[PDB]
Amino acid sequence: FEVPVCTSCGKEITPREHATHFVCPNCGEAIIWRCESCRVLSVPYKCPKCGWEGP
Amino acid sequence: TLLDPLANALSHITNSERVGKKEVYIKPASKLIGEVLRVMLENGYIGEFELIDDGRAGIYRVQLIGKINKAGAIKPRFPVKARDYEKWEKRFLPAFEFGILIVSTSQGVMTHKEALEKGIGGRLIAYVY
Amino acid sequence: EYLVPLDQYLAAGVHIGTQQKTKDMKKFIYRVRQDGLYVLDVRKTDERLRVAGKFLAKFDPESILAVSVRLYGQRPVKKFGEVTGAKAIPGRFLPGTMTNPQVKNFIEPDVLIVTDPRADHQALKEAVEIGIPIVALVDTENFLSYVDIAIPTNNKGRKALALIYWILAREVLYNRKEIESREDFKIPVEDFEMRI
Amino acid sequence: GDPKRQRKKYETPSHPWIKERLDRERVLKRNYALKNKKELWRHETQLKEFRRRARRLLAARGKQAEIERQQLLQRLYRLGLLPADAVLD
Amino acid sequence: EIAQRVLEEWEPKTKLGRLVKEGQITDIHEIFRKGYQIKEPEIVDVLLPEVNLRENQEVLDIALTVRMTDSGRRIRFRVLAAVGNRDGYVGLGIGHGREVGIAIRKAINYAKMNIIEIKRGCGSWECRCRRPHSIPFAVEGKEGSVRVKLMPGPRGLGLVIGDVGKKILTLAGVQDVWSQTLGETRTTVNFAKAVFNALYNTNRVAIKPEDIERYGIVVGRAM
RNA sequence: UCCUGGCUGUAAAGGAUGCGGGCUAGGUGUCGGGCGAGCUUCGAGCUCGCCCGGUGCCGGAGGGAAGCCGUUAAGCCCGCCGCC
RNA sequence: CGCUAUUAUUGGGCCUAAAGCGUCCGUAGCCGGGCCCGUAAGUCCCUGGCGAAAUCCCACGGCUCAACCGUGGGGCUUGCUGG
Ligand SMILES: [Zn+2]
Ligand SMILES: [Zn+2]
Ligand SMILES: [Zn+2]
Repeated sequence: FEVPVCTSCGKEITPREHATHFVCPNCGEAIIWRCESCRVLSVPYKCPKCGWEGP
Repeated sequence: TLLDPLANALSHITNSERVGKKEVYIKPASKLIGEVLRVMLENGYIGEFELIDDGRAGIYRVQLIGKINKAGAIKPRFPVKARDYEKWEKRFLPAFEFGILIVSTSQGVMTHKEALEKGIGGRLIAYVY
Repeated sequence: EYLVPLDQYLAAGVHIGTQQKTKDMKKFIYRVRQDGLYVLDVRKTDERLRVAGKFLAKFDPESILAVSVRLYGQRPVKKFGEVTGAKAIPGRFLPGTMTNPQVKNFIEPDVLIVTDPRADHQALKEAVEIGIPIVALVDTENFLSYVDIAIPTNNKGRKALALIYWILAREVLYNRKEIESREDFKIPVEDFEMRI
Repeated sequence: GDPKRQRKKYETPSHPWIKERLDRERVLKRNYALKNKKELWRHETQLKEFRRRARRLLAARGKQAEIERQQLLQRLYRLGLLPADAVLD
Repeated sequence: EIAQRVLEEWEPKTKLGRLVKEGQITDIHEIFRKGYQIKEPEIVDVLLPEVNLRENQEVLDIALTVRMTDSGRRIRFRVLAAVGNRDGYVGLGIGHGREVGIAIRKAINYAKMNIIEIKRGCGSWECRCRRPHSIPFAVEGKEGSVRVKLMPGPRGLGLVIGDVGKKILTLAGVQDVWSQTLGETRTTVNFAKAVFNALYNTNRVAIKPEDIERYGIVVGRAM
């Protein structure tokens, strides 16, 4: 199978991380993956299709 | 004071990567740093490094992609022969082909794999993985 | 243009913040008054409200949870619930509603909405432990830690909170297509405000 | 300096009272009718020497290295432990 | 037999349990890298029936502890246990009680609830095979004063490590490994936890697609 | 115990934390200098924000046996001396 | 000898467990910003002359096999020296 990857950083998601995934709230066509470190530190993310530039 | 700028560049890259940055700036530039970044880009650890001109020296703008675990300079710059790379590999890297040892030779700066192909030795300066 | 007249925005007091600030908010901060008060801009509020409306409309209603510990935000959340089918917990958010199945009102939703990520911190910790996105209203003194979608607005005014939740509910219904035009939603904003 | 003495061709265990090893060696001794522990350890030492030579020769550069590799594999074939189409691994 | 027994003699209380019972989730790997919470050992009893055999339920340590009062001493029992499948899944747990059976039951349930995936490979300079008999690269772990470093080894070299690490790695499915340690290893709890975290840290290393074939990396079960 | 000219060279002489350089979120106070806005009884005056330098209290990630530290590190790197 | 990372180049510690000189100036020594030109002392490659034999590793052969002895290939001699 495939191992998901964070949208901000390019590191794999670990099997018991406090991560999240959600559908882009602008386009609705790309899945955003966020890891625990990026969520805590408030690292911004950018959709790979529309470029909504969210937190 | 400032003794070694390559070490500072690599430690800054390591920390910024650890905490999740997109771009990084390396203020005192140098041709060694340029060549090391060239090798890292060839082997796929970074992307799109650029040189900027302020009247003092060069600045290096580097983009990161999420592939570096640890990057560091080797001090002292040990000399190494063509038949002794395995020892330093086992000392600095975690697997038999995992990461690169950067070597300065009389033919230029390269990886130890290329240096072994050519059958030469030199000085150890940096490691990346 | 704006979803609601700028006069209405500014009379509610959405552009008004506190004296304290933060680095996470320099995105949304537009000006500094001469008394030390930091002022927000409303275009970003409008944009983020539209985006959040789309996002929430992409969810089944009853798997939506709203929270407000503050007194001035308890009735707006209850009306948001009554109007969108979502659940609302205004009072206290007993610790364990999302982590201890042995309690009576045990739930585990799909998304969370908080009025203030500091006052409502107990709920935000528990959501972090189950893996759901978080939508939060944030002021100038707020951090954006453990927040996936943010909405800049005053977070302490009864009228401002009422207006924001009114707009949110309206956009949710509009995107769910339970109404054909926005003007088909004439519920008075004065029904959201706290009763003195 | 000192001259060389002759050294044992077998090794002993590091700890003498481990239950797993005791059980294993007891079963082997009973099944193969071995007089004493010393025999087992002799054969185990033979095997360990083979394994160490393999580990050392694996991925090493030199004519002498490939010579030693072929010699090892042919000696094993002749002893009857591997077939003619066998690799160091 | 056991499948239907355990699946229909139990009513869940969480949405993950509901999904697992109705059948939207069938494989153990679909629960991990999403930020789910696991509150029911029946989930794992279903998606991994191998963690119910006594051959896979090693108890690692028992300790006695005391609380003093104006009357006397009140005794308590602490139990450290581990569970696992021998093909890439392992969990560790602790349990407190007034009797050994209570403690052991609670510990096994917590172990079931705390389970992780690991990666496996060869990694070593001296084997260079593509079979997942060891770990693919060196890793580090820590808990308390204990610092563990695991290194890949060749086939036939069995588990050069203390007994607790031997058991945990055997339950995780590793057969050959070298080790280096620092600190007070005579604390079973912290030694075990450090080995556990070292194993978990196989997923925190960034790899390139070539390395996967070069090292025979396997995530979870093989073939 | 004070004054004038010398000797002694010791203290929990303690931040119980050697010195230089680079990097890793910040918030809120106060001293000095500078810039910009506003008020002003027009004063070397008052309020607000920003840059540099000092000096405090909190605190996320991280570290640590813990107490605690946490851009004034007890974190990651480049150096030199002293000690166990 | 190892166990012992309780001598720590690899590879240890110095707020409170042993341990930062009371503070500063500076001699030897160690460590030293960026670019260009030259030299080739260190450094790397290639090749010549040396580093006795026995001892160490491997294969084949002779005493029943082996220990042992013989033939050949590598190593060791911590390195020196001519281009
Ligand atoms: Zn990330
Ligand atoms: Zn998008
Ligand atoms: Zn292998």
